[PDB]
Amino acid sequence: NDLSALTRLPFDRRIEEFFMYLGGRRGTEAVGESREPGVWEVFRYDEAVQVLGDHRTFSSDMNHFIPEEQRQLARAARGNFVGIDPPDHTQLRGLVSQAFSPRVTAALEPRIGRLAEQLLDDIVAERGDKASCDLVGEFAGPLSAIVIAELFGIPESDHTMIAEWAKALLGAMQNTADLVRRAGEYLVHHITERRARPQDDLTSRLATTEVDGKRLDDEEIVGVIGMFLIAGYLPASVLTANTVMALDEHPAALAEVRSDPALLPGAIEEVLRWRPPLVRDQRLTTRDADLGGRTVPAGSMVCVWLASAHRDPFRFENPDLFDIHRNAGRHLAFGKGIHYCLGAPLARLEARIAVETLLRRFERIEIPRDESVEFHESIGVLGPVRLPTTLFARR
Ligand code: HEM
Repeated sequence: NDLSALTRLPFDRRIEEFFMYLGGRRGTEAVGESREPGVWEVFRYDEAVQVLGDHRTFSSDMNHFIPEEQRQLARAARGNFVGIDPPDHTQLRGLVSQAFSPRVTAALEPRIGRLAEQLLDDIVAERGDKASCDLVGEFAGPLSAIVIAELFGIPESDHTMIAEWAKALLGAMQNTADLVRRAGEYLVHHITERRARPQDDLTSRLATTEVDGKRLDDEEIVGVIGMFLIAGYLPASVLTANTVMALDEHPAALAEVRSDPALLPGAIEEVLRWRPPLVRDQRLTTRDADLGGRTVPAGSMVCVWLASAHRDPFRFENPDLFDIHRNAGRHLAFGKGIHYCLGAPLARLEARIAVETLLRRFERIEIPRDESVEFHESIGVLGPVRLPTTLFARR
C-alpha cells in the first residue's frame, strides 16, 4: 500500500493514487486487513455505518483494555468526550449539546460575514486588484479559528492571537505541552470571567446550563472549549479550501454557483462527500466482531475510510463524479451515531459564507497544479495547509 509515500506525492497525484488505492480494495472486499500488524480497514458504506453505529463493539476509547489501575494517565482529560464511550459520553455531550443550541450557531452568521470581508480586505490592500495570497494561511485558517473564538465569546483583541495559537498547535514537543498548558490557563480566566459577568456566548451558556440537575464545572468547560478548537479548526478551514479547489477543478459547476449562489450549500455537501477534509475515523474493537463477511478480533484497531465509503457505488450513483446537484445527504464526513459532529451546522455556515464572499469579490481565482499547493501531511486529512492563489477582483 505504501500509504506514507502518498503523503509525499504532489497533491494532484496524491488524490489520484489515494482513491485508486481505496477503489481497488473496495472493489474486492468490504473489509480487510492492512500491512500494519493488528489493524483492519473498512472500504464500503454499509460496514462503515455499522462500525460507527455499534459503539459497544467498536469503541472510541483507545485505552479500553488498559487495566483500571494503570488508567489514570490513559484517561481522557476532563471535558473531552470525543475519546470516550457511554455512559460517560452521554452525560457530558448532553450538557454541551443543550448549551450549543442551533440558535447559537445561527446568530454568528452576521459576524462570520463581516470577518470574512475583513480578512479579504486585508489581503486586497497589500497587493491591489490582482492579489496573490495563501487562501488557507490568510483566509480559511484565520476564519476557522476566529469563528470558533467568536462562538465562545473570546474578546476581539485576542482573535489574532487565537488564530496564531491554532496555526502553531495544528498544522509531544516541549512547545506543544506549553501551548496546551497556557491555553488551559487562558481559558480558565475566560471562564471565571464569563461565570462572574455572563455575555451572549457559548462559554457563559456552558457555565449556566443544567440537564436533569447536573452542571459542567470550570475544568470540564476548559476541556470542551479546547476540544472544540482542536476538533474544529483544521477541518473547517480545509472544507472552505476544498470547496474553492473542487469548484476550481470543475469550471461548469463553478459557473453554475457563481450565477446562482443558492446552489452553494448543495455544492458544499458534495465536497464533503467527494473530497472530505477528514478522510478516516478510527475505532477499537472491544470484542470479536463480525463485519463484512469477516471476523475482526478483539483488540484490533479499525480504520473506517469515510473517503472510500463515499465512493461506494452501492450507495451513490456515479460515485466518482463530482455533482453539485446530487443528493449527497447520506455522506459520513461529519460522522454518524453518538459522536456525530457538534460543529457540523457551524462548519456548513462558515464554509458557505467564506466561498459566497470570495466568489462575489473575485471574478477569477487562479490555483496552481504545482507543489506550491501543500496538502496536510497526515494520511487522515485530505486538503491544503498552504494554498497559494491569485485573486482578480471583479470589475
Ligand atoms: C468541516 C469541518 C468538520 C469536519 C469534517 C468534522 C468532522 C467530525 C467528525 C467526523 C467527527 C466524528 C468523530 C468521531 O466519530 O469520533 C466530529 C466530531 C466532533 N466535531 Fe467536528 N468536524 C468539523 C468541524 C467542527 C467544528 C467547526 C466544531 C466545533 C468547533 C467541531 C466539533 C466537533 C466535536 C465537539 C466533535 C465531537 C462530538 C462527539 O464526540 O460526540 N467540528 N467532527
